[PDB]
Amino acid sequence: PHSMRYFETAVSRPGLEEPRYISVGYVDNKEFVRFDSDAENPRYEPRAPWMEQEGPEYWERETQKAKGQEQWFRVSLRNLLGYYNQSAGGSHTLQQMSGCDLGSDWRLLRGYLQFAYEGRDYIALNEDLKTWTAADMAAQITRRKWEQSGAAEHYKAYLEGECVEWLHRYLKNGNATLLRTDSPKAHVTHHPRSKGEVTLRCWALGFYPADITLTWQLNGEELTQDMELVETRPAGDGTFQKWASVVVPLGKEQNYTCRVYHEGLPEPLTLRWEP
Amino acid sequence: SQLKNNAKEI
Amino acid sequence: IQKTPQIQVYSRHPPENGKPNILNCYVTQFHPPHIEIQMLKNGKKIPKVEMSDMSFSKDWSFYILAHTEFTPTETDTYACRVKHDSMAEPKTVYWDRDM
Repeated sequence: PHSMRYFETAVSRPGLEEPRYISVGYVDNKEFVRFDSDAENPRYEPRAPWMEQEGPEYWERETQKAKGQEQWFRVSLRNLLGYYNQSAGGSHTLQQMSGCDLGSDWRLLRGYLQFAYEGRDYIALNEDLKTWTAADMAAQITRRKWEQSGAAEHYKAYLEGECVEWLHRYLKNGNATLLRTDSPKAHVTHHPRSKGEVTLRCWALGFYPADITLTWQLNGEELTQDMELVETRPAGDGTFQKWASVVVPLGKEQNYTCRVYHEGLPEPLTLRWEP
Repeated sequence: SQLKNNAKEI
Repeated sequence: IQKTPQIQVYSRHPPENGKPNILNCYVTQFHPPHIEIQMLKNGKKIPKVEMSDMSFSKDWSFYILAHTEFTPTETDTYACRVKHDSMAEPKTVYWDRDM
C-alpha cells in the first residue's frame, strides 16, 4: 500500500486582497514538494532528494497550478464569510486534503477530497467519487451548488487518472528511499516515581517509517490499560522517536519486559531494565 | 502532481 | 473553536552532559495556525532557533518543530515557551531528560 496527498491551507489576511496559501505534497506520508505564497518569488520546491529527477517544465507547470489554487481559495474564503455571516477584519482558514491510495494490487484503492473551514469538517467527496458529505448547514449550500454544477466528475477524473499516474512515477523515482527502513534503537531507563514505586521507560529512537508498536508485559500479559504511551515525535533528521512507560513496584522491575515492533525488525525486540 | 479544483468555488 | 497546542521538549540524541546535541520543541494539535515559539536557556531566549515550515495533520490541526543546538549540563535549564490564542498566557514546558 502507498499514497499520495496534497495538503492545502489558505489563511485570509485582514485588509489584504490575497490570502497566504501553502501547499504540501506527500508520498507515503513523506513531504516531497512544497509551495508557499509568502516567498519573494513563490515557487514549488522539492523536499525529497529523488524529486531532482524532475526538470524545469515540471516545476513551472506545478507552480502555475498553485497560483490558480490560491485564487480559488481566495474566492472561496470570501464566499464562506457570507455563508457564516462573518465580519471581515479577522483571519479565517480554509484547508483541503486530496489524493489517492493504491492497494497491494497497485490499483486505485480510494480517492480523497476533503475540505475544512476554521479547522472543522466542511465538505467531503464520498468514496463513490460522486456524492458529497456536507458537515453543516452552510456546507449544504456548497453541496447543492456542486451537485447543480456537476463538480464531482472533474475530481473523480483526477483521482482515478492523474493522481494514480503520478503516484506510480514518484514511487518508481523514489523507490530507494521510500521503501527503506531504519530500525529502532531501543533501551529501557529506570526512574524514581513514588514511595516503593518506580517508572520503567522503554525508548525507541531514530526509526523510520513512523509506524511502530511498543508494549509492556508482566507475567505473560500485555499492560494494555496500564502504560503511558508518548505521542510519536520527529527526531528532526527524518527519523522518529517514541516511548512507553509503566509504574512498577520497587524490587519487581525484572518481571517486566518491553516489546518493540517495527517494519525494519524481522523479529520484535524484547527488552528489560538492565541495572 | 496536484489537483486543479473544479472551476466551482465553495 | 480553538485547539490548545500540545508541546514536547526533547533531545534528538540521548543526552550526555558536556556533549553537543539538538533540542527539539514539537508543537501539535493547535488551531488557528498562527503561533509564536521561543526556546530558552536559564530563562533567556536562545538566539539561534530554527523553525520548521508548518504542516497540518489528517485531523486538520497544525504542527511545527522548533530546534536548536544545545549542550546539556548538570545545572542549565532548557524550556520551550509557546504563545497561542487558545491560551490566556504563554505556556512554558521544561526539558526533562527522562522524557
